[PDB]
Amino acid sequence: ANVLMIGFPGEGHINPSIGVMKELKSRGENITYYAVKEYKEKITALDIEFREYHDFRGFGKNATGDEERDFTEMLCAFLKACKDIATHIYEEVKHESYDYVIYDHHLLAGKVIANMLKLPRFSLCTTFAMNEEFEDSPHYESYQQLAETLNADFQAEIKKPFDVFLADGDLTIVFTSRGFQPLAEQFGERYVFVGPSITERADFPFDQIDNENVLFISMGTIFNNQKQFFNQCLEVCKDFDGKVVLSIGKHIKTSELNDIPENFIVRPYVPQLEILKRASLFVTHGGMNSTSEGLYFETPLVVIPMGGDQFVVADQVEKVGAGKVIKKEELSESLLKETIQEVMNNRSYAEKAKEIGQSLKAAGGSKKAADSILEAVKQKTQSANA
Amino acid sequence: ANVLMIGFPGEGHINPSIGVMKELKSRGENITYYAVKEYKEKITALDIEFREYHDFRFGKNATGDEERDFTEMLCAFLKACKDIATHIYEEVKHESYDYVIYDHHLLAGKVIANMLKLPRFSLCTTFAMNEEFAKEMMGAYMKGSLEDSPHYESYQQLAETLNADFQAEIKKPFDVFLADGDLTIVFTSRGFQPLAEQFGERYVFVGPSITERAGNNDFPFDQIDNENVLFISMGTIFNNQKQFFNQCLEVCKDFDGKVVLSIGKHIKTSELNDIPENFIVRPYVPQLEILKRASLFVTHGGMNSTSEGLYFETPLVVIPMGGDQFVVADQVEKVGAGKVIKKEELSESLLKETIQEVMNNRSYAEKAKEIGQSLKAAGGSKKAADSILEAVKQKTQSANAALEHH
Ligand SMILES: O=c1ccn([C@@H]2O[C@H](COP(=O)(O)OP(=O)(O)O)[C@@H](O)[C@H]2O)c(=O)[nH]1
Ligand SMILES: O=c1ccn([C@@H]2O[C@H](COP(=O)(O)OP(=O)(O)O)[C@@H](O)[C@H]2O)c(=O)[nH]1
Repeated sequence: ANVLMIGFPGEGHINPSIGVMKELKSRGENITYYAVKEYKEKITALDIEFREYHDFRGFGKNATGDEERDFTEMLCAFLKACKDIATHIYEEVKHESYDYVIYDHHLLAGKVIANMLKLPRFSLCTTFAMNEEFEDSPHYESYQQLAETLNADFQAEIKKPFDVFLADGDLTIVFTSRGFQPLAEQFGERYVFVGPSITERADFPFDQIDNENVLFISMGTIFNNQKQFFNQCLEVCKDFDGKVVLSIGKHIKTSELNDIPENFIVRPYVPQLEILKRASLFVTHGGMNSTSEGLYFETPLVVIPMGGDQFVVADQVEKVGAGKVIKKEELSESLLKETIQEVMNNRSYAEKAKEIGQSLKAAGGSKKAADSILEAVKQKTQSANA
Repeated sequence: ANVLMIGFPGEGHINPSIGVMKELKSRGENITYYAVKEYKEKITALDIEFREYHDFRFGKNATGDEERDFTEMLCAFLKACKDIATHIYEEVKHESYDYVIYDHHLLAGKVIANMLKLPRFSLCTTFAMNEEFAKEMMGAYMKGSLEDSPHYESYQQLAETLNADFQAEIKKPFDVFLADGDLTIVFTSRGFQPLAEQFGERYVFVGPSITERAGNNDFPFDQIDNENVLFISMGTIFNNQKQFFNQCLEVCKDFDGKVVLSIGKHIKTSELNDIPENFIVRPYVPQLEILKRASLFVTHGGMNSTSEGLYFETPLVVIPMGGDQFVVADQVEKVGAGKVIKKEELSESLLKETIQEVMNNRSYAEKAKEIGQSLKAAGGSKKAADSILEAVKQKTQSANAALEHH
């Protein structure tokens, strides 16, 4: 069948989609993937057609997490971006032949396009599953009028501001297991909890970490403007008996940091899945992808949440006993060292990380995702005839 | 397409806009240009429609010794932002515009844009300013705490009103004087810009905007055309400088060539000391035509004057008086294109010695040519129109496509 995929502008959204697109292609699907130019190479590597839409970020990069955020302003930028992307894509696809639509769950545009084409549609949810459980500013005026335009014309059914990034499809594919999800039992059969979507991705000196203990540190791809934290890591981990792989993001130069201790390997970006296979501990911001990848590879965590859903993922890691949280406000050299030591020392963390990892692996990954979608498309094509 | 342009009340804001408007008109844009009456004739000579707003200026006949308060300036601009947007919306509300262009330092241009819900582009006639840059400029004009500022509560009340009633979207004091559009056209090169790497692609660095201006032949060019020419100007604001003009008359009376001295529109040449026989003294000159012909420029370090002199590869002596002149003076000294005199060290002897050091000097001449090439290389008025027109294309195509879907 002919599939229209619309992604979200972030590496945490694109990465899990790759395994699903790979699986669908192998099972006969012919895929057109819309995304921002930044992530083009990740899609062209599957030999899938890439098409561009305008990158409405600019924020989504070089964040401290200390920034002034107007929820309602952010919502306006999102809703304006939705209208623009839906208008752009529909104009290109309106006379093309697609059997169904896949889209990133946080890009309302994808649901709008599926409504415009009147096709079956499937959302890919890279956060926890979210329902209602989980706005009177200088930008509030536009918000309400954007939402009205989208509701009237683009069948967006935006009731609450929370609806704006919770665009459920016919199924919502969730890249966790019911074993990790907060309030898992509130989510019905249309939430397919497949756990992590893990496959080979698009240099790293692996010979330097072969037969070394590995401690991995990364604040992900957005909240990585963390010079003070990276300098604290250097003092905390210099006596680690092994190698410390530190990902510092694509903005801070290594030379802007204090002198790098001889046991560190510092890079802007690392093959994170390959590092985690070798890692005995992961110091993470609690991004859902980084957290779920770490637990998938049975790595205990120290979570330093910066923003968005990281606070709810940090809370969940601590609740199930697979790691320990340090709030950014409580970060010191001493507490960071004591916390790293505790999570490596206390075998409880590694055992719980293994248990969650088994649950995440048992959920079936990109294969279960692609199988559920195809089965749902077979069933609509069948119940149609009936 | 139909363009609404909203200018800032100062010659340094109007002048670079001239080249952009000419480029857009010559690609068949129809432009309406709001400004103060003072600049009418610069705008009407483009054969675009000039329209008035009230001159709320403070911004003329200054010495640079006047103490100014940041919070006070905020409140001046917020009050005038409210008056200008009210007046302009009343006049344009029945008209059909495709997009807005406005001076980066006029919040009213952004207010009018989101009030017509149109795409918008800001023209930045200073260096590009991010929060860090904006805080050092604001810092110069703050004595104590925000709380204890006479105008603080007044700033908060104006800002509430402008958000509630003028969809002004002010979040930090900087929103009032740094009103980024969909793009921000900056009239400098990344080469001359401090912290250039910190500005993303929505900042379009076009260098200077240089074209023939209205009143361009008013001057006796025949008298300077084949002579060594020394040009002196303290710009259009910080030109209340009788004592400095007197020092120039003395210091340059032996100059082997012509001295063109612009004294501004407030001090009568009759109030100065005797004018030497090699001087042409005028309240205002066609400054681009003078710099074409100048061997040296003694400037206050205004962004436009400095960037216009460097464009024509003129080495500089810079005597910064206020505002962004200290940071443009530091940039001139950093690129080796001129020498700075601090106003506190200004003497007849130090003025003579500095002019003598820069005149004919290979080092300043080579460094002035090198930065002038950085400035000319950024693409000017033409690159400014290309970038704006591209953005209007996509926003128009998007709007009209959405209409067709409806
Ligand atoms: O050096 C790096 C840093 C990050 N990532 C990947 O980037 C994604 C980050 O997503 P996450 O949800 O953890 O956080 P975000 O960057 O969205 O905050 C994950 O798939 C990581 O494996 C990686 O491959 N290499
Ligand atoms: O006799 C004069 C004096 C000034 N200007 C123009 O006025 C502007 C002054 O701007 P600047 O940013 O240099 O200084 P300000 O006057 O804003 O301090 C520049 O475009 C000059 O070319 C001019 O044409 N003739």
